[PDB]
Amino acid sequence: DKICLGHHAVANGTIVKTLTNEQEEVTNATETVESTSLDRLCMKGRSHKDLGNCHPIGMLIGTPACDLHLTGTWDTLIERENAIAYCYPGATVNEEALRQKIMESGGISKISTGFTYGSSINSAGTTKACMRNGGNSFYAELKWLVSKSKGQNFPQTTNTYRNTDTAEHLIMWGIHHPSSTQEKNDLYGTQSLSISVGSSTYQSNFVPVVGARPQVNGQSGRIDFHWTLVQPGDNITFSHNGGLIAPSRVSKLIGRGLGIQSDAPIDNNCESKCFWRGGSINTRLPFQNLSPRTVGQCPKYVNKKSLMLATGMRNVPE
Amino acid sequence: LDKICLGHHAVANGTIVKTLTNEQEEVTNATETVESTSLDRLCMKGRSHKDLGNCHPIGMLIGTPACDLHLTGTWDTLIERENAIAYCYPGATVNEEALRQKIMESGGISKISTGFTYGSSINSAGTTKACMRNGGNSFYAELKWLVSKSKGQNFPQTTNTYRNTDTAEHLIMWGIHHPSSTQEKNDLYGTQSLSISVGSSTYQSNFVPVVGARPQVNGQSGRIDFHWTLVQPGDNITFSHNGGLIAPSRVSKLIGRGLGIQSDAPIDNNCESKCFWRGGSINTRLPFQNLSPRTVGQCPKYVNKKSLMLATGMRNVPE
Amino acid sequence: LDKICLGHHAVANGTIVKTLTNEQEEVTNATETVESTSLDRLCMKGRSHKDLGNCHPIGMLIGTPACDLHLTGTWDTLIERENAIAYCYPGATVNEEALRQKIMESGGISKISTGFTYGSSINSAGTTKACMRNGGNSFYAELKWLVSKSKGQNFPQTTNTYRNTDTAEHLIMWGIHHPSSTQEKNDLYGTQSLSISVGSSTYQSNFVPVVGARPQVNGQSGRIDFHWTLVQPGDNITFSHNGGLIAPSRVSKLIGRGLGIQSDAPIDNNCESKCFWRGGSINTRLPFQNLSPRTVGQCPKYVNKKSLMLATGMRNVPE
Amino acid sequence: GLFGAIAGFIENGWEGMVDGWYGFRHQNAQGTGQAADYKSTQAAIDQITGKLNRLIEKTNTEFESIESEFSEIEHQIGNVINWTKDSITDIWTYQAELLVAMENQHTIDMADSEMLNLYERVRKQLRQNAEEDGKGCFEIYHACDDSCMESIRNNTYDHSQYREEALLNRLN
Amino acid sequence: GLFGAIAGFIENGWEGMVDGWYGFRHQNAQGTGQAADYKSTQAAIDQITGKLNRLIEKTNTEFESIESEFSEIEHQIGNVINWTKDSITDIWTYQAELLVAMENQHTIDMADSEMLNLYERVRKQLRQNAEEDGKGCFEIYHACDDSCMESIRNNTYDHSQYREEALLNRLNI
Amino acid sequence: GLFGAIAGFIENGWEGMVDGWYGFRHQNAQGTGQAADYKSTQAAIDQITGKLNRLIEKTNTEFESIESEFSEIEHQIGNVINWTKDSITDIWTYQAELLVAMENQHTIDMADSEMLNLYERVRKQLRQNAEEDGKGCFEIYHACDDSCMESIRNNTYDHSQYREEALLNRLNI
Ligand SMILES: *[C@@H]1O[C@H](CO)[C@@H](O[C@@H]2O[C@H](CO)[C@@H](O[C@@H]3O[C@H](CO[C@@H]4O[C@H](CO)[C@@H](O)[C@H](O)[C@@H]4O)[C@@H](O)[C@H](O[C@@H]4O[C@H](CO)[C@@H](O)[C@H](O)[C@@H]4O)[C@@H]3O)[C@H](O)[C@H]2NC(C)=O)[C@H](O)[C@H]1NC(C)=O
Ligand SMILES: *[C@@H]1O[C@H](CO)[C@@H](O[C@@H]2O[C@H](CO)[C@@H](O[C@@H]3O[C@H](CO[C@H]4O[C@H](CO)[C@@H](O)[C@H](O)[C@@H]4O)[C@@H](O)[C@H](O[C@H]4O[C@H](CO)[C@@H](O)[C@H](O)[C@@H]4O)[C@@H]3O)[C@H](O)[C@H]2NC(C)=O)[C@H](O)[C@H]1NC(C)=O
Ligand SMILES: *[C@@H]1O[C@H](CO)[C@@H](O[C@@H]2O[C@H](CO)[C@@H](O[C@@H]3O[C@H](CO)[C@@H](O)[C@H](O[C@H]4O[C@H](CO)[C@@H](O)[C@H](O)[C@@H]4O)[C@@H]3O)[C@H](O)[C@H]2NC(C)=O)[C@H](O)[C@H]1NC(C)=O
Ligand SMILES: CC(=O)N[C@@H]1[C@@H](O)[C@H](O[C@@H]2O[C@H](CO[C@]3(C(=O)O)C[C@H](O)[C@@H](NC(C)=O)[C@H]([C@H](O)[C@H](O)CO)O3)[C@H](O)[C@H](O)[C@H]2O)[C@@H](CO)O[C@H]1O
Ligand SMILES: CC(=O)N[C@@H]1[C@@H](O)[C@H](O[C@@H]2O[C@H](CO[C@]3(C(=O)O)C[C@H](O)[C@@H](NC(C)=O)[C@H]([C@H](O)[C@H](O)CO)O3)[C@H](O)[C@H](O)[C@H]2O)[C@@H](CO)O[C@H]1O
Ligand SMILES: *[C@@H]1O[C@H](CO)[C@@H](O)[C@H](O)[C@H]1NC(C)=O
Ligand SMILES: *[C@@H]1O[C@H](CO)[C@@H](O)[C@H](O)[C@H]1NC(C)=O
Ligand SMILES: *[C@@H]1O[C@H](CO)[C@@H](O)[C@H](O)[C@H]1NC(C)=O
Ligand SMILES: *[C@@H]1O[C@H](CO)[C@@H](O)[C@H](O)[C@H]1NC(C)=O
Ligand SMILES: *[C@@H]1O[C@H](CO)[C@@H](O)[C@H](O)[C@H]1NC(C)=O
Ligand SMILES: *[C@H]1O[C@H](CO)[C@@H](O)[C@H](O)[C@H]1NC(C)=O
Repeated sequence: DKICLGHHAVANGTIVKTLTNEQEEVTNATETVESTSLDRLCMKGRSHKDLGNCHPIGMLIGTPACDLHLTGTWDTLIERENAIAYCYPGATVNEEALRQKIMESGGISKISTGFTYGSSINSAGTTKACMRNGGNSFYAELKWLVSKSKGQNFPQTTNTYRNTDTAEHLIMWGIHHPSSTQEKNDLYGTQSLSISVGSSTYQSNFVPVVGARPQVNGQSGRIDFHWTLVQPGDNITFSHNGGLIAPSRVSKLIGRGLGIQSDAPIDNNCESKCFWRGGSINTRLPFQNLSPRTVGQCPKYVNKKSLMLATGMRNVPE
Repeated sequence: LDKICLGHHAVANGTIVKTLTNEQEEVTNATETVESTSLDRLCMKGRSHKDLGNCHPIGMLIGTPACDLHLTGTWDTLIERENAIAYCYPGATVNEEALRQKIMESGGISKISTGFTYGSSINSAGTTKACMRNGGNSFYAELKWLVSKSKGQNFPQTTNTYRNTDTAEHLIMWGIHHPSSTQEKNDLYGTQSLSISVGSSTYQSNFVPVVGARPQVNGQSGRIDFHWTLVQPGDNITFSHNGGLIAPSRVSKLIGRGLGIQSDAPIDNNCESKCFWRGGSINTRLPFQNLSPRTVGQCPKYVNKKSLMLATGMRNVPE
Repeated sequence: LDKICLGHHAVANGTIVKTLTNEQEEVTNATETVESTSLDRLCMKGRSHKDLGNCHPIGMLIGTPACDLHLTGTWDTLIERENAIAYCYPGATVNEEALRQKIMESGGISKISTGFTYGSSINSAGTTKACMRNGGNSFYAELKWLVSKSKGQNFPQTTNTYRNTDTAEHLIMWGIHHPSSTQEKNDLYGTQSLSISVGSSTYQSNFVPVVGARPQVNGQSGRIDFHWTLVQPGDNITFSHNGGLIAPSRVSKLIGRGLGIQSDAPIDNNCESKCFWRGGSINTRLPFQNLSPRTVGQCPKYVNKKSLMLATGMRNVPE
Repeated sequence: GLFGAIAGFIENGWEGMVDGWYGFRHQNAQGTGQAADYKSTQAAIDQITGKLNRLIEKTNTEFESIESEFSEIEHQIGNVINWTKDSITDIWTYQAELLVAMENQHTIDMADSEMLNLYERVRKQLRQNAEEDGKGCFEIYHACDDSCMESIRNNTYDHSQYREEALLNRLN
Repeated sequence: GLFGAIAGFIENGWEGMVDGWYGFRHQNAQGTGQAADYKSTQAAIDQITGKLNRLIEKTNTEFESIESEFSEIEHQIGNVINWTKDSITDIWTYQAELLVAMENQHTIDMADSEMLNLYERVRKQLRQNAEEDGKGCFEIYHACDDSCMESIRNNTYDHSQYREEALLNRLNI
Repeated sequence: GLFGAIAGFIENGWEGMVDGWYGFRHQNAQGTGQAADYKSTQAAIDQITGKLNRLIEKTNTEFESIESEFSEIEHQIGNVINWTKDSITDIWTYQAELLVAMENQHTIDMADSEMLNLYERVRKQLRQNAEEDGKGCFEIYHACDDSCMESIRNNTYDHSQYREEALLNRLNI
């Protein structure tokens, strides 16, 4: 009489790598690298904002595309490709640094600068590039200042914003760059132009560039933007003698928020903590092979199609 | 039937550790791998160190009154405190952090005279109420405010050139004044339009004085911004200027190497250490540390963990 | 009694290795895991390569005499050398290192004519004894020094536009002259005020000739400083200027990808390699390496370690 | 393997054994039978579970974006970001491969160790009443009926009860 | 465990064995006693000592600051530095957790096997003069006085001497 | 070590054995012999070979330069690049030392394992015909000529044939 010891086995095992063997068959195993992505934005449990056609910077200056996004609060901010920031052609100095600050935030408050001007200076300057319901308009947070006496020299006028709040505010202004000499003289007169911006922890002088250049949206003139942070209790004086795009309001960034650059559609039914350009990644697996560019709490990216972890013994079939 | 038996020791209750298979595994003994404790001091034994106090590193090169005792020296460790002062007169340095890190990487400073001389129609002894020494108007020790000798008159075209005759590179700073208004500008430098060109063989650039109204800082709307560059052995650097330059009366030479620390923690000359952070010193012989991801020196590696216990004994199987 | 013994092999003297528990573990055999040997020579077998020798990569785009052999071409590998020359006439480029990386990231250079033309009031063939060719005075081959046709006279206001009519972006470069003195400026361009304004649809700027005294580099107190930008397909870039511009005769177009190596090691076309450093090549199947932390290509990772022997046999228990 | 049982002196596994990882087969005058062992099966299963739990546990480091998807990045800082990101990926890809390969080596040798532990437990139970056939069975030198086979599985077999019979059988 | 002794066929440890990690308990006509085995204890302790030396040996790598404690870093570079620092911290946290989990698994099994190796040594010494009870004890089939007992621990036990006495008793004769 | 054989109950290794890692040395009426075991030797070698195969698998990660060798680097970015590189170096230096120390522990223990697995294979074959001497040999209680020795090594030895002879010799009759 006889008693035999043994173990189980299966008809179809699974291959795994070990320290000593690339091709080891075990009874069972499970995947450790995530291969699947949900091709959409899982926004359940998130007070989110879909900017759509509005580009983040557009929120601060007030492009027609961004009228519904001039203020608000959120935990998640979604940017889309080809979002319009500047209706009138130009760009921003340190544009990407500014963009990240916005996408790092959980909201925007706007505060009035209280800027008010002389009768010589006309602030109601609009353009054909920034229309609103047919009629011509301008960036809603700024004003275009020109001489109402066309040709005459732009007055030596001072404007000052003080920050009385307990938190730092983000102020933006713009410098106009004419397409020619004749144009430059019409608006702000014949003198050589300078614009100073002074605060206790920032100074910088700006001089309008002038020269014939291509028409972006039927406009050879440029309006470029600059920005700095104004600390609590400090004020910021604006000495200018021509060509200042002056702010009517200033911004304040509130809280913290996760920024997501993706065109994939929004789903309020699924939730996720990891996002990438292609969509969302819901997985309890510690690795992924979908992209090395993700935001949130993500599995670590690896260059691996698969890595099976053994969940059973060496398979030794009959 | 007499008998012999084999066993292993045990304890009442030992410590708990983690393994590949078990979260809660009891062993007879263990020990910690992650350092949790820090000394709230700066252990400076065996270190020639300099506590800058209210003197900001950049203040050593240009000579702010707060730095009068820190214009020269040699050290292996340099300590910077919060809110320290670099500028008595309001202004900023171009590439300030690059310069600061460069100073904090060093092991001393020497100062070398430029010997710059000016015509008699130049007042080289300009002073300000913002920089005081003994209730009297003064100026950055290593620089000179240049203004027209006779008020209102046009500042003359002057040229000054420093020569490095040393076997090492020297660090030269100069400043550019930006007056509060055009009225003041004409008192100090005259009716001209003003240019200030600076050039060596490794570097050259021009500077035009900004003019504009701006908030007073220490009762001063005017600003003096600073610029710097390195001048190689044998090379010369030339200043072509018609008014607005704040000229160097001395240049600096950074010496050797040293470790730079930003902390407000008090100094202790009786403990030694090789690792530092904002909150003080870490001298552990453990490989890991959970105090800060911002440390300097020869430091254990930072981790997000309260504790990681390493088994130093077998499984505890108690009675 | 008959007896059958089991045993295992041993050797005269084995190799020491480290384990988790023992620094001094003797085994029967081991193999190194860290590569210590470099081939002091660049292994270019199987690479369509270009040795710049004395030419500096930026010089390729502007046309320094040293870079005459390297104004165009194609390659999968590009070798740069120490002290390589970019500027016969003294000056520098804005964002110099970004430009140099872009070229060293590339696999070829096409050249395209801007097709600029000038009036009789301008002499477009300015030369200098700093950039010589055949002993005679010359200039950067891809650029032209524009000056007034008659010494002293004012430079005429001019407008030159380069239009990109290609399926890809082109790299345009220009320069600015910084005269060494007032009289030089007035000779070359005239007594008038001098402004150079560039303008594309994605770039515009303004430049002013820094007049001023400075040291002579290659016997020149003047300076030509270079700026660059990328013109996009279709987009046009426009140059308004009245003297002081160093205009381009040709723009550049970067073709494909390539590997960039900075090393002064001699080329060897017999061995092949995928990893390189300042001191030569690294050919090894080993995963680690301790020659240098600065390498390029597909390399073993750098470790701060002399030797790490991997055991390839059992414990050695000699007789 | 390390413990020399699975893919060792046990020639192969039993595909007909569904209700366990390890178990018994027997043979006597009444017939043959098969039962699984719970203690040894759970020891292996629990150890696998521990690993799976370590695998799936969360890392809460929330990372922000440093690379615009929809716009250009300045060249020098882009090349820096690329270098760092790629180096990080090579580290994780390496760590991952090393993790699994080591864990797989351990799970396999662990399971081997539990098979052996069962075998040793039974060896010591039977004491002088049985001998090893070398293929992972024990030849029993006395009539061991089904209730006797059950006694060995349930660890209640008293060797002393069958010793006199077993010994004389082993010696002739 | 891996080697089936500690938390295995041996039911539990001895809290009274303070002078060693592994050891013996005997029982005979004279009485009972206890004694630690020096060799197997040091084998275990030395291997542990070797792990601690790998752990405490210093990586000299000197680092300097790249983030100002007291002044503002520019945003983009600060974000890059942060991203990098968090990535480095995640790696070392994983490495630390792995080191310890694995080293622990090893020390436990290591200690288990030193118990088994002591048991095996004794089994082989006793040869045909004793039998295994299944709980780490050997029932000896001959009169083994105190001196005989210490010879087994001292490893000077000669099985020949007691062989036929034991074989007779193992077969009732 | 872990499994108690190599540098354990087997006192030392054989320098005269050059055709294998593990093997036999026997002694009988005819005289002595020696032979290497193939399967045990291959198990060990194949497993080492698999470690080496994993060692030299290359990653196609093409890296470019981010530090110029011949021009100067801006201070802030250079300090950042230095900080990153040195951090990566520290990680790889640590990783490399851990890999090699961990593999070396396992390779050695694995070697120990295959020696034991061979001894265990033999013991079971011999059954009640031989006894263990504590030093790795088996004292055999019956005439076992070179043909018989070869059948033990070949794994074709039938314990039945010698059981009676052996058993008589063991109990002394
Ligand atoms: C980022 O990290 C890199 C790499 O560590 C740093 O670059 C290194 O640091 C120093 C830069 O100044 C250099 O150390 C000095 O080298 C001098 C020249 O000797 C050689 O030069 C070449 C470089 O082309 C080296 O590879 C060779 O080793 C040569 O030997 C030494 O003379 C000097 O020693 C000092 O000199 C002073 C004179 O001022 C003496 O009074 C004193 O006795 C002292 O010993 C020193 O060793 C080093 O060459 C350089 N290495 C490389 C590869 O670039 C960067 O500085 C770091 N970046 C930042 C921003 O911190
Ligand atoms: C830092 O790292 C990033 C990512 O590695 C680099 O960005 C990549 O740069 C390369 C250029 O070397 C780009 O490759 C080119 O893509 C063009 C268009 O591809 C689009 O569509 C794909 C679809 O999947 C997208 O993934 C992609 O993002 C693009 O939107 C191609 O037309 C190019 O082809 C040209 O080159 C090949 C070379 O083999 C030739 O054969 C062709 O003839 C042709 O001339 C090329 O494949 C890639 O698009 C970029 N990726 C991203 C995500 O932006 C940065 O450049 C790098 N920084 C450096 C190197 O400094
Ligand atoms: C790179 O990472 C660092 C480290 O995470 C990060 O700096 C940190 O975040 C902010 C910097 O703005 C600091 O937190 C603030 O500062 C102090 C905290 O002591 C307070 O003034 C603030 O408290 C607010 O708390 C509430 C919000 O939770 C508000 O309701 C309340 O009104 C307060 O305003 C606030 O917590 C934090 O201290 C730093 N850390 C360090 C070490 O400086 C930095 O922002 C990152 N860099 C980039 C470019 O993103
Ligand atoms: C006076 C008039 O009606 N002029 C018409 C031209 O505007 C137009 O040709 C185009 O003119 C463009 C400039 O136009 C605006 C603009 O930016 O859209 C119109 C704004 O009202 C004007 N005013 C203010 C307060 O900003 C604004 C501004 O002066 C400039 O932008 C300053 O740079 O200009 C532009 O120059 C185009 O290049 C040009 O084609 C023609 C169309 O045929 O009709 C004219 O009657
Ligand atoms: C007209 C004249 O005097 N020519 C000769 C001198 O040039 C030379 O003395 C040296 O002059 C050097 C500078 O000269 C050039 C040059 O770069 O070689 C001449 C160029 O023609 C001129 N510009 C153009 C557009 O052609 C160029 C330019 O003005 C400056 O480079 C701008 O900074 O200058 C140099 O300064 C030497 O230091 C000086 O000795 C003498 C030889 O001694 O021969 C003269 O015939
Ligand atoms: C427990 O371990 C530590 C070393 O890690 C030691 O200080 C302590 O004495 C140990 N306990 C003992 C040996 O009982
Ligand atoms: C701005 O700040 C300066 C200095 O603190 C002060 O002189 C001035 O009165 C302040 N307020 C306004 C509105 O300008
Ligand atoms: C600096 O001036 C001296 C004359 O005092 C001269 O010999 C030297 O060449 C000049 N410039 C340089 C770069 O050495
Ligand atoms: C080890 O020695 C063998 C010969 O015994 C030979 O392959 C070489 O010298 C060494 N190889 C390895 C992989 O260690
Ligand atoms: C460039 O020039 C051409 C011809 O002058 C013109 O048609 C075109 O619109 C210009 N700008 C472009 C294509 O952006
Ligand atoms: C492993 O996965 C397969 C499929 O889900 C299943 O047959 C087996 O029960 C699983 N076992 C474990 C331990 O996860």
